Amino acid sequence: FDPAEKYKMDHRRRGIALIFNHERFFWHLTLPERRGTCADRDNLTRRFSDLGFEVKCFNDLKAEELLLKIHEVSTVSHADADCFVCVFLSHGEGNHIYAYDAKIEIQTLTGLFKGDKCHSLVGKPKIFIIQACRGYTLPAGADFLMCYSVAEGYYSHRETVNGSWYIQDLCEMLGKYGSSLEFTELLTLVNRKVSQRRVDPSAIGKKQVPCFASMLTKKLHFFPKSN
Amino acid sequence: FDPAEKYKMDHRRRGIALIFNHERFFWHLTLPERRGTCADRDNLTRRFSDLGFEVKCFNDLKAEELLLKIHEVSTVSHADADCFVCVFLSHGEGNHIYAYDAKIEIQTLTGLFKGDKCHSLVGKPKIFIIQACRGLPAGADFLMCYSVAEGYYSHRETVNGSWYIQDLCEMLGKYGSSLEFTELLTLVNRKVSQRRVPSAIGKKQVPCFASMLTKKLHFFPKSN
Repeated sequence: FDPAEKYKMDHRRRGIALIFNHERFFWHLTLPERRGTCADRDNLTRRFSDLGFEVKCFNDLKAEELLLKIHEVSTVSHADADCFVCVFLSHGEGNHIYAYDAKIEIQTLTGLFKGDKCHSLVGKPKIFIIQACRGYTLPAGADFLMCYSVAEGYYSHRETVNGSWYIQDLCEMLGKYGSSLEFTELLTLVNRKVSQRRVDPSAIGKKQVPCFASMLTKKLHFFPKSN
Repeated sequence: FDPAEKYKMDHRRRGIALIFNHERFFWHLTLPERRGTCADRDNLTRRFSDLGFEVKCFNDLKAEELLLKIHEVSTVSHADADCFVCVFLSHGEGNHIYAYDAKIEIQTLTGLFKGDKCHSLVGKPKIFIIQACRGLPAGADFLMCYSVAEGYYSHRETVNGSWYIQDLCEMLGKYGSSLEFTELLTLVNRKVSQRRVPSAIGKKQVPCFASMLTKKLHFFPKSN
């Protein structure tokens, strides 16, 4: 038995990074919100591409080719891939319908990738990064890693023109440390950075604390892919 | 900014490790269950004591003096301590009342140690290890470790204890004083999920931990 066992990350491809933007049922689209969202998406696209991932982005605005894209990752073979990432982006304060729709969408997404339904990821890291939204975040399975921008209590800073604290901080760590540090050590750095930030704003003293929940059974590294 | 930053674990004392046994409302104390429970309690007492902790055990059978012991950790100062550990032990299948009671108890225990209520643990690791039972919000520097998942599958108690507790304690004993604590928990995920039972029972158990820690955590031998 080996305390330093890590996932085999020597497949032909890194795998897919699905970036899912939750937009339907949102209509307060102020400019900070719209500009922050695309920034977060762009920032994540670059960081994950640089880690070898094949990035696919889509949103839920059109309720017909969403299922397409959905079904479409459902049936994709991951035989030749190291792992799978899914990022769920949403806007900070939403109405109850927008928030309730997120919960169903996350429950659906995670359900698709359970060992029970995706044999080609059995034994491989299934990583979900969830930007939670305020108006059922209980998902799992072996080798899942669930990252949350904020824990169930809590306070999250609003979107800005440059994106959200959690996404910016995550991407900063990915770019600087992604290809070298163990992934959960990296997410721990993200806990610290985010929770250290602060808001003329009108609620001070407040902190956003991110959380990650690991059912991983080995260490996880994203060393540069090939030799 | 330092990728290797770790919690300062150089206080006078390691801190308290509270071992809480959820017993009330359980029916059907079979011998496996009763012997498993004390084994898990003994196993954890030795492992935590060896890591410097001041171990306190109690249960909910009685305790009018439960609140005593409760209030009593509530008001203890942890100024001279590195951290705080609470382990919540329960029996593997229980009735709905027993299970519902475990939820309230866990909500209450965790509630007590929030930065909002325990100033002397602010910025220190607050670690809850929960053996979940069948019929989650914490705070900065909380680490919640779960014998199982959500609802799922968990192996029943044996004479020697539960798989999760045995495997935890084995890792603690061998690696507790050297490895980063979430690395150790990851090893526990593997060990438990690799075990196999038989009747209707062909699956796994997969444990989970959820971290709001902001730094690496080690339990190196405290230098006396």
